[PDB]
Amino acid sequence: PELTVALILGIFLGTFIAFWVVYLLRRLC
Amino acid sequence: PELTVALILGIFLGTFIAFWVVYLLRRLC
Ligand SMILES: CCCCCCCC/C=C/CCCCCCCC(=O)OC[C@@H](O)CO
Repeated sequence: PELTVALILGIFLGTFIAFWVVYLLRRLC
Repeated sequence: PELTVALILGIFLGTFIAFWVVYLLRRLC
């Protein structure tokens, strides 16, 4: 199903972006 | 369009799961 793979890809991206943002906070700020 | 919403929904859901993983790994480890 296309709606499920779209959600799973978002969940993976959302989890990565959250850790990526904190990484930017520790290194840039 | 429904795929974009499902993607964005997963992204914001992923940001919650990231802090949920840190919570469980603090308890587990
Ligand atoms: C087409 C239907 C698709 C259904 C998909 C359902 C996915 C359900 C998602 C489950 C993940 C729930 C994550 C829930 C995360 C809640 C926030 C949390 O745990 O914060 C931790 C802090 O309080 C620690 O101090």
